[PDB]
Amino acid sequence: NKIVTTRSNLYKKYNQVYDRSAQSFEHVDHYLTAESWYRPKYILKDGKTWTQSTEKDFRPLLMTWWPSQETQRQYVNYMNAQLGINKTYDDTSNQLQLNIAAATIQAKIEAKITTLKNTDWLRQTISAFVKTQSAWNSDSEKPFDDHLQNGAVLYDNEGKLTPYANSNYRILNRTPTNQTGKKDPRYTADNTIGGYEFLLANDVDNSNPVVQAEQLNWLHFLMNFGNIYANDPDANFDSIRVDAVDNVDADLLQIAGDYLKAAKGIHKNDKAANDHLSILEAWSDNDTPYLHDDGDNMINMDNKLRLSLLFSLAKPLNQRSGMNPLITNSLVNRTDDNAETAAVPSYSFIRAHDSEVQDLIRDIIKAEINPNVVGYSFTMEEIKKAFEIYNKDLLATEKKYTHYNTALSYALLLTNKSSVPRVYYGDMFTDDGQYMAHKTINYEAIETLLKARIKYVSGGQAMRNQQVGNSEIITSVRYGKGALKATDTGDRTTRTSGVAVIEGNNPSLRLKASDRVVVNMGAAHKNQAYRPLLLTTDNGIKAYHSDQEAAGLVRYTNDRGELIFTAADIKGYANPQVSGYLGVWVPVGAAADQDVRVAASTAPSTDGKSVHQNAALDSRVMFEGFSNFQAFATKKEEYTNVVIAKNVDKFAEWGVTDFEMAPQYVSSTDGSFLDSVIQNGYAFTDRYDLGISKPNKYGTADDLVKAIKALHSKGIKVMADWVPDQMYAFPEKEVVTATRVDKFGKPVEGSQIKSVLYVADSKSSGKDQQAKYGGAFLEELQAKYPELFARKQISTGVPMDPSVKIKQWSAKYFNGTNILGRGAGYVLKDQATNTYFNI
Ligand SMILES: NC(=O)c1ccccc1NC(=O)c1cc2cc([N+](=O)[O-])ccc2s1
Ligand SMILES: [Ca+2]
Repeated sequence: NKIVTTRSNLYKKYNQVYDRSAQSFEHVDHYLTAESWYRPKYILKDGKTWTQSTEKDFRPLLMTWWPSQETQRQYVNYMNAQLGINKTYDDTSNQLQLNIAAATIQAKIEAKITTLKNTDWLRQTISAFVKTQSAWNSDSEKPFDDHLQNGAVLYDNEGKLTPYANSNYRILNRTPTNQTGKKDPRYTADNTIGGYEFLLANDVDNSNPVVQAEQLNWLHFLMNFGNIYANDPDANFDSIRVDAVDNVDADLLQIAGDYLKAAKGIHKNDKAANDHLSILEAWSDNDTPYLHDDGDNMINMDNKLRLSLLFSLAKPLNQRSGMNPLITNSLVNRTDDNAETAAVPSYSFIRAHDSEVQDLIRDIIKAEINPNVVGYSFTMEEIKKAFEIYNKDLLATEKKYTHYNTALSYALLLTNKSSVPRVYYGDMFTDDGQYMAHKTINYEAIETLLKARIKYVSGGQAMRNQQVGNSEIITSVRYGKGALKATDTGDRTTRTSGVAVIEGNNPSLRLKASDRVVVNMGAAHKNQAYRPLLLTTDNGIKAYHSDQEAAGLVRYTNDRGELIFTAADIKGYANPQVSGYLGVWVPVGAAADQDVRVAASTAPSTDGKSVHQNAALDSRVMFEGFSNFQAFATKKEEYTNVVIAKNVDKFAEWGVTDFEMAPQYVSSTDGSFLDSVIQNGYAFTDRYDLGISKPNKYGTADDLVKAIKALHSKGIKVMADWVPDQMYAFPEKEVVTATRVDKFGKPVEGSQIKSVLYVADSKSSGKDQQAKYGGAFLEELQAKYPELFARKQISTGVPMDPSVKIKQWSAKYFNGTNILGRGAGYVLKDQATNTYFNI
């Protein structure tokens, strides 16, 4: 427990600690660290004159004390090299010699403190020395593992030396697959446990009922952000994206779903459901059947269709698969999709802010810049270096790193039945640079598809796979509004709606002279003029924005309703936009204002599901409205949210019904991960700081409020990114009992970190937005919706615990943290007793 200095400093009556007070030491939970400073009784002012300590005369403990005589020697050699004392001390040095060396070092340290009138240089120098000792750096945290940040440490549930960090929970890996602690026997598509607990930074223990209640509190805050912050009911987020589903306790999915039902009534009818359409980012193939059984309170991605698009269209030519998966490899087999309501709702995409963007930057970095890059922990310089290669590759016909056939992918996504398409910002605008400043070469094609989707895309779907010539094509037909089956004759609006997409994925595609591609348009489209919407050209894609813009290319269906194409129409191409073939055709003569979308019904839902993949849901479009690699704004007019408010008419014109905004939390700046480098909003210290204490990357809190209001002014719903997995860069240190683990929480054998003291950054200020809003709504929520707090959650068997409000985050609310490079012995012991110092 408890004086420190004795037979290692021959100055001890002057250098010993001022008093036996805690305020004399820079401690962490009354423990001492290698970097701790303290107030001695006297300071050898200017290295000359012993003076009494001036209450603000703190000095490094390593100036006067050392854990071992080996460490004293290392310190002496290091500080000699730092202070211009050309004299090292070798393995045989005696204690007397080291003490006199340390006294000389102290004298010249105090001389330099007076000379520079600052002690910063000495903070830096002592830190740098400390990081040379294997017990105080990564060497004792090794071996590294496939954790994204090389390793993690799990806080012990019962630590006698740190009882304030104890917990009865920290139940790990309770993914949807593994929510009960055993693999769910219902779901067999993913043989694994369907995720893992430790992803990034400080891992929130979402098995803690108090933390669960605080996650509900935060969810309520986001869904009432307008009301709460700006006292404006038109500035609320309408929906959520559930982040990192496979790395958090799946109880949150019930908590969120219950809330959406209790507070917004999404289970009552489709109008309520589609007004708060919320999504998961859940990567396991079990998560979609799990979510369907849970009640379709949210929708997951169609990962199968995403993979089908990626490998059939986007991959390099020699790595490209056959085309038939595009029809059959997706939640919905689109061979003949004639259902009024699909079995399972989903959203579909080809790229996201992370998926197939930062992966490509990593590919580029590992291939031409830094082959040792760890996960996605890029440096800004690596990113800007990789972006020149990336941007040059985007424009090439032969691409080594970037996607082929973007427009073909979007032609399928934006005409497919039975899924909500999600358009990625970085496929219409550049992934880097200022928001909406520079269009991609595919902007025109994608915009044309969005507007044509509003005007033409409705009805049943038919997909066909035809072997022609040396290769293959696929056709995708939508029959038109009101025609679910090919035999439906339709009315006047059916006649002028529907669409045909013809695609190939092989630039060598050549049809035989005798080859015919017979595309059945449906019984509403006999003897009808059709005109192109999109056509592949030698250099790219020609888009047609009107019936007159295509006057000369009209063709006709026969009396059986079939368009027929020959080698004269279809062949392979190879240009920056197409590797294969794209043709999109629409019927001639749709009124300029034709709109085949349908609004959600208010009729009562009766199947026990909240979200239904019907024509009303199919009429929606999701827009992921940000890029990880957006440039930082240079002026207020370039702020993301300001631009969004100014350009909301464009999103209305594209049919965007759901704007998925970037997470709006003020980013941390530690740079320990991609998110902490480009500051997208996923690395944060304050869950409630939505540009309040300082602008986020996208503007001020007021800019956010105005962007939400502008989006609502067009009937567009807005989605908040709910990120309960982790938090970064806490400002206050804490001492925990910790064990080195893999990303599943399994202890690493032979690690010196095994039920030992470790210094984390895991306490928030207590003076931030969390301190203001934390738990502030739990009384309102329990009053309105008592059944939310009556539910016995699956992973824990007990309800949420709102009896405690989290005003300051602390290690007891976290599973653990990524390894911090502080070592296994950062907390100082008395060498004789082998006991940790506690003041
Ligand atoms: N870094 C993240 O955004 C993240 C977030 C939550 C959970 C895991 C994450 N990791 C991934 O992005 C992965 C993609 C895939 C894709 C598949 N699959 O297609 O089957 C399987 C495993 C992974 S992990
Ligand atoms: Ca986690």
